[PDB]
Amino acid sequence: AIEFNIQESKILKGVYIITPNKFRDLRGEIWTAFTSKAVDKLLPNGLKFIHDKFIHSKHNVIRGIHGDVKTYKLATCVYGEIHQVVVDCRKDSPTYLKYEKFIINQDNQQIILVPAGFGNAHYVTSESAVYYYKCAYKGDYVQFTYAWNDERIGIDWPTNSPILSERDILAT
Amino acid sequence: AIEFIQESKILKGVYIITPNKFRDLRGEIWTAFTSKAVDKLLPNGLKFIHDKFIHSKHNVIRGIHGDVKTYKLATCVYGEIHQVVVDCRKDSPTYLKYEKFIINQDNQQIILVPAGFGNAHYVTSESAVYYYKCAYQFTYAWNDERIGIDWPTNSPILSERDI
Ligand SMILES: Nc1nc2c(ncn2[C@@H]2O[C@H](COP(=O)(O)OP(=O)(O)O[C@H]3O[C@H](CO)[C@@H](O)[C@H](O)[C@@H]3O)[C@@H](O)[C@H]2O)c(=O)[nH]1
Ligand SMILES: Nc1nc2c(ncn2[C@@H]2O[C@H](COP(=O)(O)OP(=O)(O)O)[C@@H](O)[C@H]2O)c(=O)[nH]1
Repeated sequence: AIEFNIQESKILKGVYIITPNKFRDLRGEIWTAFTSKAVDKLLPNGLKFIHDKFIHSKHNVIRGIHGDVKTYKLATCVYGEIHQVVVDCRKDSPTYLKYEKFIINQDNQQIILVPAGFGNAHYVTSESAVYYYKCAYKGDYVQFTYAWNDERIGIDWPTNSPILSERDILAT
Repeated sequence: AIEFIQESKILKGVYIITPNKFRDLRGEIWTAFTSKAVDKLLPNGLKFIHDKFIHSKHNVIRGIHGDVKTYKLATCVYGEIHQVVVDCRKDSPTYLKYEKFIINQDNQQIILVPAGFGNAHYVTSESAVYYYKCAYQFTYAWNDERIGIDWPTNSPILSERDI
């Protein structure tokens, strides 16, 4: 019943694309985004996802590009539609500053494992969207941000005028 | 800063967990769970291991479902629900008593539902996304007279055919 298609990315080594099964009917849908047994095994030895976060964002909002050298993330969209972007920011990688983009919605329920040393970002195409992500990292008690349109990455976003700040959304 | 926890004053074992949120006109950012803050509430090193979502249309009811082993952590991450917890431990002094919570983005209560409790929710908004975690069997009718839950409707969608 509860199953995962787990595929390594075709272009960015370390990135996994995880698609769950869903029970769908006219009342709605039921699905499992994560189990420890199926998904924590993808992390390095003895690391586990320990944090669950949600970002509810309006139409045309961008979040990112954010990352660091320690935090692994697991990300999807549980309401509406996003364009989810992962950027390889490991300077020694053969795919350094290359990216992969995923259009995630209820009919394309990809869940992206974003490794340490990758930038993370998403853009909301629907009226609003709820972003869901899990976090895993060593060391609890104690980092890079790239501009959404950084020319060196050259991300093909579905807009040229996204909302980046509170002051931007007053205009719309 | 990421912050959270109150024990229910009617059902022993039930916790009501409210996170803080950063809010602005673009929307909301918040943490529903950390292992350190929330897994400590479970017995004997048990941990939440499962994450599930239920997207349901307006007027749908789910429940009342439970068992004697599964602990749950439940909230609503889009829209609005009425979340209900029912003590179904036969030896409990509050057996078949319930507690109800109206959960939406301005009232982001996250309910820890212990083993031996029935779980249910009803969707008041156009649609809702229910989020719950599981750590690890009975089903009661939504309108069971012995429980007597004050639901905000008398004609909920209970099956596909009801649509
Ligand atoms: N309560 C709570 N607050 C949080 C959480 N996560 C982040 N915050 C708080 O929410 C505020 C905004 O968070 P971010 O927007 O993630 O901060 P940032 O990474 O510095 O913002 C950068 O990216 C934005 C686009 O995503 C840019 O618009 C901005 O200029 C900057 O480059 C910060 O004050 C941060 O402390 C959480 O889980 N819970
Ligand atoms: N693929 C998948 N199916 C599930 C999951 N949870 C429950 N189901 C199935 O969805 C169907 C409906 O579940 P049920 O509890 O009977 O309905 P409800 O009372 O309306 O939630 C059943 O046939 C279950 O086996 C899940 O996490 N993933």
